[PDB]
Amino acid sequence: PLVEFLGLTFNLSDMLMITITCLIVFIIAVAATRSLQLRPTGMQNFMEWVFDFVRGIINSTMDWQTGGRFLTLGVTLIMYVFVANMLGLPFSVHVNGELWWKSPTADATVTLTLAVMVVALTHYYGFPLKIIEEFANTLTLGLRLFGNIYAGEILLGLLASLGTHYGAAIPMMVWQAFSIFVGTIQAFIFTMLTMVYMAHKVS
Amino acid sequence: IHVSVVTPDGPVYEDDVEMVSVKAKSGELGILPGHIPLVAPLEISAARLKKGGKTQYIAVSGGF
Amino acid sequence: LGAGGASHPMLVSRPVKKTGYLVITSDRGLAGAYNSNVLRLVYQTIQKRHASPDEYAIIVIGRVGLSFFRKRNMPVILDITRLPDQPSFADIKEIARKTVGLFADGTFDELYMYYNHYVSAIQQEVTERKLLPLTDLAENKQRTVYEFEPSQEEILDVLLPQYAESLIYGA
Amino acid sequence: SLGVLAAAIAVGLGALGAGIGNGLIVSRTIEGIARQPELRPVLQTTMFIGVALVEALPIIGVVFSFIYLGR
Amino acid sequence: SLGVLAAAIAVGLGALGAGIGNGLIVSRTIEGIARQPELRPVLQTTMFIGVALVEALPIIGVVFSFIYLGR
Amino acid sequence: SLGVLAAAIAVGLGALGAGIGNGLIVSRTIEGIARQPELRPVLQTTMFIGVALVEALPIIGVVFSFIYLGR
Amino acid sequence: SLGVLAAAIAVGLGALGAGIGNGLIVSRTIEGIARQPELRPVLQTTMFIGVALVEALPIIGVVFSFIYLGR
Amino acid sequence: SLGVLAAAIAVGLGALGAGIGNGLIVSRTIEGIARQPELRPVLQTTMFIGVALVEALPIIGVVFSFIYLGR
Amino acid sequence: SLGVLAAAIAVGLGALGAGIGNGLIVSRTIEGIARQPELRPVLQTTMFIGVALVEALPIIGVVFSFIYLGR
Amino acid sequence: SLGVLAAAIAVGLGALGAGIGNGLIVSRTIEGIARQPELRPVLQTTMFIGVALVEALPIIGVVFSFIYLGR
Amino acid sequence: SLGVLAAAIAVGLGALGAGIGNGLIVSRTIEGIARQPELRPVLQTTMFIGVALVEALPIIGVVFSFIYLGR
Amino acid sequence: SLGVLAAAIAVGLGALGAGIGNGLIVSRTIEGIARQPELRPVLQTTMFIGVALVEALPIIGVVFSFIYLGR
Amino acid sequence: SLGVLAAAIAVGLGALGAGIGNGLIVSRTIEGIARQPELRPVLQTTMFIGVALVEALPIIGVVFSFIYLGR
Amino acid sequence: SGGTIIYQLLMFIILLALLRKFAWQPLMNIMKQREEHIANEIDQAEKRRQ
Repeated sequence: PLVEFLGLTFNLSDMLMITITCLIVFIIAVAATRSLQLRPTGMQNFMEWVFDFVRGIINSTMDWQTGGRFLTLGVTLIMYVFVANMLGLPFSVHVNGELWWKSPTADATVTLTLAVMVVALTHYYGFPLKIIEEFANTLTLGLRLFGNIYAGEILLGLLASLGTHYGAAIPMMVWQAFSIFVGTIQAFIFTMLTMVYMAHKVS
Repeated sequence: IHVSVVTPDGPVYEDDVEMVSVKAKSGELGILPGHIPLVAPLEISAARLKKGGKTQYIAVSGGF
Repeated sequence: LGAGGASHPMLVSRPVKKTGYLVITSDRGLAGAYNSNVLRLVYQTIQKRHASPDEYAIIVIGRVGLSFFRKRNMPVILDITRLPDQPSFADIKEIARKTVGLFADGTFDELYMYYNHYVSAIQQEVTERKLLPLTDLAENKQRTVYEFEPSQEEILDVLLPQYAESLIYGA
Repeated sequence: SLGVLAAAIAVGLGALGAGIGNGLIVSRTIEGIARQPELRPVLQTTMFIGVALVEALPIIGVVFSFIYLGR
Repeated sequence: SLGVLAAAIAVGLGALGAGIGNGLIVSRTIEGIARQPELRPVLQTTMFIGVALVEALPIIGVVFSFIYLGR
Repeated sequence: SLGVLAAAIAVGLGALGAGIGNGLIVSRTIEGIARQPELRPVLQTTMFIGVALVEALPIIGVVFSFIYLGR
Repeated sequence: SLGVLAAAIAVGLGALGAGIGNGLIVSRTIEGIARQPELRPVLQTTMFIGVALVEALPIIGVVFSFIYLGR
Repeated sequence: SLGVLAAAIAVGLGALGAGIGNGLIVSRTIEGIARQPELRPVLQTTMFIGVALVEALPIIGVVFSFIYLGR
Repeated sequence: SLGVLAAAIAVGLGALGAGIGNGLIVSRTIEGIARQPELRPVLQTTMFIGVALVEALPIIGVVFSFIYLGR
Repeated sequence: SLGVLAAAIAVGLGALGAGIGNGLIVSRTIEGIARQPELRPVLQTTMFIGVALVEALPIIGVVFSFIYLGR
Repeated sequence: SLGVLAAAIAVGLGALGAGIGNGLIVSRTIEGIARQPELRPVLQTTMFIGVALVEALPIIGVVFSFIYLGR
Repeated sequence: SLGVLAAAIAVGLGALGAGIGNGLIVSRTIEGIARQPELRPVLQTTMFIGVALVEALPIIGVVFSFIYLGR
Repeated sequence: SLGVLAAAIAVGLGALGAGIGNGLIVSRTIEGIARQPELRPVLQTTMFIGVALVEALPIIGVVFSFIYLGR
Repeated sequence: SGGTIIYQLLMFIILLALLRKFAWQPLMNIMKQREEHIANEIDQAEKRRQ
């Protein structure tokens, strides 16, 4: 399970998982936003429910006039992190090489650069103790999502090997239901703490 | 020392009883002399005056 | 009056969007200037400072005040009548708990009492006593600290309606 | 040889801290909904928010314990 | 050599964390049902949800203890 | 060698966790039965299932200490 | 060689757990009989079944520390 | 050679558990004294049997510590 | 060799301290928004600055843990 | 040999237990004086006999620490 | 050569103490702003000077850990 | 040699126990003179005798740490 | 040799005890000035003499840590 | 080929089957509650206009 990199500069498998999660998020977004309907049904009501959910979170943290801009960053951020956490659970394939296609959030560099991208955005829209608190909250957000996905990934993998090598269906079943629970809770706390620091720096 | 049960209509039962065990809305209570100043809203139940050798039940509605 | 205690809605004065009125008249006539003085002072204090029928609500006690405010087309939201000559506590208790619970819904935001104060047999002074919020309060020249058995808040939630009912029954 | 019990004390102290923090949070949530049932959805919401926040920093100790077992 | 000691202190600190957290949440739910007895099913269902969410990290400590025992 | 020290530290930490957790549960349920003594069977069944959880995770801790002593 | 130190940490941690548990139980029952004085026999019977209930696992930890001292 | 360390930590953990348990029971039995004076004999009898309960295991610990030092 | 165990106790004690601190803060803000639910933002911002403090000292501890690991 | 740190860890755990127990009981005597300052003699005499009870087992531990240091 | 273990236990115990102290202070101050809101600035300043004290002793602990690892 | 470790440990656990006990006694006397300020001198003087009582034995541990450092 | 981690366990346990006791004192003084604000200078002066009284013994633990490190 | 892939994918499928027997009734009722709520909100306005 080594870091398989075709190029010396960057991990190849992480780029593959970023591309596949971007395409699956984009196609579920355009499948939920096919046509305009004033009476919501099907999946457009689901997309509007996620949209008003993100909006509600923004309304909890800040005034609606200040935080109205962030709604379309926040909904793609929660859906992106949501699908990025749930991709690691079904397949997690092992090839004759090092490793291929685990999940993007299990990579520490992916989650830490997504967290520092979040904080770069909330510095863009917006004394040593304040800046060390800033670097502290960046790295604890990135390490939060990275750890709480990567431990479950390793455990699921361990369970998979224990089952295949030699009766053990329900422990990994209970853990895998708990892991999609961890995925949706981590996506929600990630976008909510994103909006908290956005509200803290805007107003 | 002594208990005094009053009503807006008029006082009902004033005696010399050293033990009362009226039920408050949190739960049971027990009062002997030398007790701390304590305040309890009483539930709709009976107060037990059991210090004169035999118990004496007195009901409260509203209650305090 | 001790350890704060102003967190309850019946101590602190909320902003005023309405005003309740508890008017105490008689069921029967042949009293000379009893009902005339009470209903005149209530009509003056209502028409002086509101100028809108939606900004007040009136709770009458007595058929004379009820007929007064139905001749003058005013709301008589709580309207019990037919009291005995020496009234007990239960018949005023049910309208008193309805009055306090109608304050606690956020409707009245304050209310007043209007009644004739019996001094000695010939005057019968008209009083305007503010029922609640309980801002006007005074300690009994010496105080002992209390232990609150559930908490302070539940004791206030039980006690302050009973104090309002006792004020209403005394008036 | 020493990295094994290094990883073990790391995951053990993480489990201890997360257990105490989760116990404090969840116990206060259920006594709060015992005080009144009308706010149990918002108290369960902030319950899971709190459980994530106290189970977050021990699991970075867990994955760092795996790093310690790696070296 | 040190793997069995590692395994044992890992499962022991997991047991300590789960015991303290479960003791807190169960104690507050029984004083909650002692305070208001008509809230017993809601209180004990949220208590079992709390048992799961305080024993999340000790249970993973147990299987990582088996990893530590295996090495 | 280290296996007996492992088994004993597992039993010791499980005993300490069970002691603190069950002490919290039993203490709050006897003060709850001191408040409202008509709720004796409900409080006793809930303290028994809570104690069953708080004991039963150190129970598997103790049998894991037995298989640590075997190794 | 390490079996005596094993039995020692086992008996010591079981003693600390039993001490905190019995302290919680007897402390809350002494404030409980301080509140409602006529509930003393029910509170004492539930207190003693709680004390035996919380020292159940420390005494079996002691009698397992004996065979830890042997092995 | 480590039997002296074994006996010493057994006595120390017994003293720490006995100190916490006696601190809890004496502390809120004097709270029970301070709330009402008239129940001083029954509060003190339940106090001293609680002292016996929280000290008994500790006493066993120090006797077994002398057995451990003899080993 | 011992730098691995040094980094491990550093991250473990930091995780334990951050877990207990975050558990206390979020516990009492649960009961704060349960007593007075209209004070949710003024409780929430002070909650998050407390979380920032009680994590930020174990965060610089776990930042130092890697230079403990290297040596 | 290591009997010196044996004696010292006995002194240390006895000091920790005596400190926590004495702190609890004298703190709640202050709380009881604050509730009712006219029973200061009975509260202080029950305080000092509780201090004797909490202090007794660490003093026994420290004289055994003297017998442990020599060996 | 044990200076890395020295500095790491120093940073870890300082982080644990600062975490528990900051958790207590921040938790009671959000309960203070929860029971009454109108002097949140009065509460916050004394909260921050308490945080300053309970971290300023582990800050000099961390600096002393730096000069421990230097030796 | 290892007597330095002995003395430091005694000093450290004496400081920890004295810190927790002094924190309990001073914190509860803050609450005590906060609720009834007209009583302040008598309860702060019995607070000071409680302070001397809770830190009597850690000073004895400091003296014994001088003895252990001498050995 | 081991004097550096002797110095460090002294500083670490002193910092942990100072953190817990100081957190208790500051938390009770802010809830005291929260429930009645007019006694802020009195409560802060007795809080500062209390925290000086607590951290008196960890500071002499730090200078004893200095003479342990010099050893 | 590895053995873990089809094993955990098969149990993910049977977990979705259990979650289908357990979970299609709540969230479809939540979506139907939202749809009926917004239809009644849309409906009142059209009636109010008429």
